[PDB]
Amino acid sequence: GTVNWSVEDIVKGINSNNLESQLQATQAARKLLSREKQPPIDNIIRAGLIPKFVSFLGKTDCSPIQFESAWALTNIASGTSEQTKAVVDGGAIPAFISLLASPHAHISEQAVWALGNIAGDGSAFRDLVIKHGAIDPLLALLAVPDLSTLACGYLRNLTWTLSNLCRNKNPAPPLDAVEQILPTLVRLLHHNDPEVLADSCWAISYLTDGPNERIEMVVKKGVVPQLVKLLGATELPIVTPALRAIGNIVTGTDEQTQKVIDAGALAVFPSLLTNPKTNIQKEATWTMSNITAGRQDQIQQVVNHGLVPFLVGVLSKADFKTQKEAAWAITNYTSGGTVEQIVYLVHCGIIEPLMNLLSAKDTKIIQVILDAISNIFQAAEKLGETEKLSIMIEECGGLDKIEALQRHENESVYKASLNLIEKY
Amino acid sequence: RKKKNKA
Repeated sequence: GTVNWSVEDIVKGINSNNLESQLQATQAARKLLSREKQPPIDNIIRAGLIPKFVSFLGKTDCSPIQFESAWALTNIASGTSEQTKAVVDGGAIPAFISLLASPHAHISEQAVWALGNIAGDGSAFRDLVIKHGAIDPLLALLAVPDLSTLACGYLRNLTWTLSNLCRNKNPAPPLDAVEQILPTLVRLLHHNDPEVLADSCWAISYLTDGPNERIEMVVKKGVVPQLVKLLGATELPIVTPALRAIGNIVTGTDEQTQKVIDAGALAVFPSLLTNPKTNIQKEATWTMSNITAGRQDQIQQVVNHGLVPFLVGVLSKADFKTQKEAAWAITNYTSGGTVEQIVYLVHCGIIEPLMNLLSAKDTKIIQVILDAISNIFQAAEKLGETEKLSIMIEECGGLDKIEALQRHENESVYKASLNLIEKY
Repeated sequence: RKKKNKA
């Protein structure tokens, strides 16, 4: 019926002023735009159809053409920044916001989806969607006593669009918009649907990706324990954003990091630091590195949870990016820790994998490892046990690599290596 | 990721 029309026929139908002819042609355009292989978005745009679709959005008396034009515009807005811009330039934003309160659930869901695509383009369109007043009707769609009474696809789409309103930086979303959205986010973070949980954690991870005041806005809502619980989940699409949120949070103050620790997060890290998905291991090790940059009592809680052997393991064998994060974790540990904590780290076996990493072609990791070793040597000086450490370094091949690093391109590398062999 | 086509 309306399958595989030409763009020319679609234009002919839309440019009649027979409402039914226009609806037929609009559905034909929707079907064209919802095909998987190269939908002709740019042909539709060049034919001048966007203003006609936008005007169809306002035809309250004919709900089907509202739906079909909303779907067509959704798919146009899902494309490149220029295609989304063409949708915005046609005045689509206020018309979609108007459709949010439509009595037909599929139409308001379509408007939710379209606003999600538009806001997901970036900071400017996100803030423009916000300025047109989308947040109030979006949140009103979720003001029900139990979220389980909403249709699952509807709820997932609302969660995804809210996460896009929470997304992107330079600038971050407006503070009052974040404050307005957060309670609904907290409630969605306790819903039972895995996709809703994943997208809620994504929103929270966006909101915690910034300065300590943003992190504090999130942390004050009390979501950290629920984030830890989701960190323990079996579904990788949930664990990934949960772990990103937790790592973002521990980039903040020592008190925010302490909130992460009190919630029980460290007990999950034996799994995370051996997780078979490389990115999980990398981000867990980065999170650990930001925890070992904290207070000595926090370093001590890392010790008590048995996590130093897991750091040794990741340093010994992992993807190289994960190994670099582990080297960072070790240098933070050795710079902030007491003498007994550094002794314990040596007794767990850090020295040999630390040395083995000194044969890497990465200048930053060489600097990091050299700083770590000098910190360890300083603690050994306090204990008068420095040459036992030097013999330990030489028996595993460390002295050879440190001495070779004297004839190295980077000036800081050569300086630190020469200092080490001159002193010890 | 950021945008979603409705098929």
